[PDB]
Amino acid sequence: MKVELCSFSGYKIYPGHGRRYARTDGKVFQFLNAKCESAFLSKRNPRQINWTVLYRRKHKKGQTRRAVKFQRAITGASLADIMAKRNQKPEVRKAQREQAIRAAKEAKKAKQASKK
Amino acid sequence: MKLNISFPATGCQKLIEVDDERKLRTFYEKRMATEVAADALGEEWKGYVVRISGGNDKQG
Amino acid sequence: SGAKFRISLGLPVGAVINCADNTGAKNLYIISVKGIKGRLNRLPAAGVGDMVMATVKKGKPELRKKVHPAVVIRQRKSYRRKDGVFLYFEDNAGVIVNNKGEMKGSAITGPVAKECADLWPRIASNAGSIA
RNA sequence: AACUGCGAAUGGCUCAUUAAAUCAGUUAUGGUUCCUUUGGUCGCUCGCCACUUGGAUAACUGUGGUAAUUCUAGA
RNA sequence: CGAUCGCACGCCCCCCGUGGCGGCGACGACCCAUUCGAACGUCUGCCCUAUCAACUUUCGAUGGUAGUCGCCGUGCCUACCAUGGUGACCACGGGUGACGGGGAAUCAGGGUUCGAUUCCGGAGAGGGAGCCUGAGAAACGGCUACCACAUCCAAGGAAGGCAGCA
RNA sequence: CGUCGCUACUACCGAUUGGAUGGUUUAGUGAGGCCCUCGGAUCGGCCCCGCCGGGGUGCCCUGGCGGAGCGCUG
RNA sequence: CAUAGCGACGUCGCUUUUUGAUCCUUCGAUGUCGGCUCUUCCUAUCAUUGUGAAGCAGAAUUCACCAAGCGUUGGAUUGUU
RNA sequence: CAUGGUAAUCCUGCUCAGUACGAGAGGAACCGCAGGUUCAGACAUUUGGUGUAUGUGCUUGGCUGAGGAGCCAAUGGGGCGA
RNA sequence: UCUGGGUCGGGGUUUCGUACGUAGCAGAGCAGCUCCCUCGCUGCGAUCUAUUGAAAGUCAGCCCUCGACACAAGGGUUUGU
Ligand SMILES: [Mg+2]
Ligand SMILES: [Mg+2]
Ligand SMILES: [Mg+2]
Ligand SMILES: [Mg+2]
Ligand SMILES: [Mg+2]
Ligand SMILES: [Mg+2]
Ligand SMILES: [Mg+2]
Ligand SMILES: [Mg+2]
Ligand SMILES: [Mg+2]
Ligand SMILES: [Mg+2]
Ligand SMILES: [Mg+2]
Ligand SMILES: [Mg+2]
Ligand SMILES: [Mg+2]
Ligand SMILES: [Mg+2]
Ligand SMILES: [Mg+2]
Ligand SMILES: [Mg+2]
Ligand SMILES: [Mg+2]
Ligand SMILES: [Mg+2]
Ligand SMILES: [Mg+2]
Ligand SMILES: [Mg+2]
Repeated sequence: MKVELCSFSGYKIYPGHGRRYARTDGKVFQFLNAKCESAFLSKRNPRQINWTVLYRRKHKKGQTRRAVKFQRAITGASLADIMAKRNQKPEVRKAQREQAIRAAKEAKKAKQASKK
Repeated sequence: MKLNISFPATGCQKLIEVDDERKLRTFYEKRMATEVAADALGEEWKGYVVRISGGNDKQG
Repeated sequence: SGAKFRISLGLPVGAVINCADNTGAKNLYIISVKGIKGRLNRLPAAGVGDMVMATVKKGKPELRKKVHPAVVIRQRKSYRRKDGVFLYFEDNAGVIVNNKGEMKGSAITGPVAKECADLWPRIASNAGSIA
């Protein structure tokens, strides 16, 4: 029920089992048994030993598109305000775009008439 | 083990200081960016799936 | 606090262990162990955290033909740690200390057993890491 | 404030190393590289956005972790 | 083979009337030249020592061929070849209380000592080594690792380099 | 002039398989960086295409959720 | 300050872990040093338990009593004791 | 249960306490706590040792025509091992 | 006996480490076929990959079977207040 450590073999080590090795360089290992410990101390690669967890996941032994965007009211405009603004589809935007054209034409011609 | 629960759709993230490890063991040995049905945290979390997104060690 | 529990000894009298401090000695030849009442024919042996009397066999000549106190900080014999872990180190090592407990040197190279650390605070402060 | 660009390869200190090595004069790069300045060149090419295309990240709001740092995570 | 930014603001209206033109720049760029340079080369020149006479040549030493690598030329490195290369005109080796020079002291002439030190060039940032970025660094008031020092800790970790001015 | 005797000083030989410190290397181990070959924890686009959808006219201009195409790519 | 602790000059003993003295047993033979191993016993107690005394302030030390339950070690040199 | 044997031993650290005592230097003790040493009686969950389970791989020489399966080398050697 | 306990078998555990065979445009390469093929096909080849955490052993002093098979109310010597 303590921490469960993992071996040379990558197996789960339970309390009261195996040994712990503290090298002088500061790295500390733990081993399940003397088979795993001797394999480590002989500098044998765990990825070349068939019963090792590292081998079985290297060789693959035994083994989506989400998109959601939500509209939120911001600081300066409520959700009611932004929805009405973006739902001016029935010729309301046409009304804005046609008063814009006449205002632009009348202001530009008036600016030409302002000078003499 | 504090929990910085956050809902992106509403902000309003808050820090919850649980003490029952049984609630948290539905999270144990789950990687980041994984979705866990958090029905093991009281009765207020029914129908909730949550995504792990990080944390800090005992040393921060 | 709490006193030190019993551990497997591993290092009899006559064992030459490394010297993990920067005092200028390369090894320590154990000649006796502190607190050993002893028995007929039994060698006094020491584990980690034990104070020993030792003579450096090689190193600076000014340390050589003298008897110094020392404290074992790493041992190559496995010892049980009251919670099932059998810990052993890559090598036997010790540091030269005085009878008051303070270390002659100022640095320790390598890990130090936890039993030795909390028994000698002055070793614990200088320890690079605790095993 | 932060992003971006530049600079931070200069200056200053010291003389340990260094005996055809450094260095001094002389000569070559037709054996090379070169920010920046300046001057050239920028329609020389036939080939349902151009009245201007996309996503994130900063700064910021908010939740913190760590005895601790010009430490940083999530939203 | 510019999707960049300011400065005053104007011209043409036939096709009309809403668009086409416009000046001063700034930022930018592949390439060329120049400038600041850098790098490696050519010739000539160095203190004491033979109680240093033969060195280099496995692991490249000398040269050829063909490549790799570098900004480029070259044994820089690789493979295959040839056995060369340097020395009493002092090689090689050792020492230097040697950074090199412009210079300083002394002065018939010749010379003899000193040049760490403000100018030029070189090297180094406690010792080595390896690199990110950038045009330019093997940079240290950048990083990475080992070694020697040394800092704070709740011992779980974190942080260093005054041969810069004091 | 030399031996001898006394006193200081300076070197020399000398067991100690003496000691210390630079520097150059054989061999073994070898941190770290760089390159190459992998690897693919994750983060996106396309195929969306179960649904309400739709318009030149069930033959979608599509507005969003949603299944998931369990495939093609960065 | 004789007697906390010592004890001269003298004198009384004990022990058989020293060494002598003697020659009783063994010469038709009792295997003659030391070490190693192992058990037990003695106390004239080194430590530990309980005490008394001091020139016992504390600490340490010394003397003495009941007391042999338990313990009394690792090594260099030497054949050594 | 007559009778016989008989067994436990010692130390350190914390606290008491920089306390009592002492001018100062120094410097205790009882209760309590945590542990050791020597000894004793067991035991094998764990760590270690053994290993001819001659268990399972590896391997030298040779031998069965070869593969496969094996065997001999007085336990061939060696790795791991219930 | 509500059977019994054996012997095989099965399962579990566990030990070692991935069996023979087959397949592979895997493989340092080499030797044969070139109307052939426009990049191939016929042999040799340690080794590698998949089948395959496979193969093999496992109570003889391991655990559980209720599967199969036979066998088990039998033998001999004694014993009385
Ligand atoms: Mg003995
Ligand atoms: Mg010098
Ligand atoms: Mg100079
Ligand atoms: Mg200079
Ligand atoms: Mg730049
Ligand atoms: Mg430099
Ligand atoms: Mg550097
Ligand atoms: Mg007689
Ligand atoms: Mg006899
Ligand atoms: Mg007789
Ligand atoms: Mg006899
Ligand atoms: Mg007595
Ligand atoms: Mg009795
Ligand atoms: Mg007894
Ligand atoms: Mg063979
Ligand atoms: Mg065979
Ligand atoms: Mg035979
Ligand atoms: Mg024979
Ligand atoms: Mg074995
Ligand atoms: Mg079976």
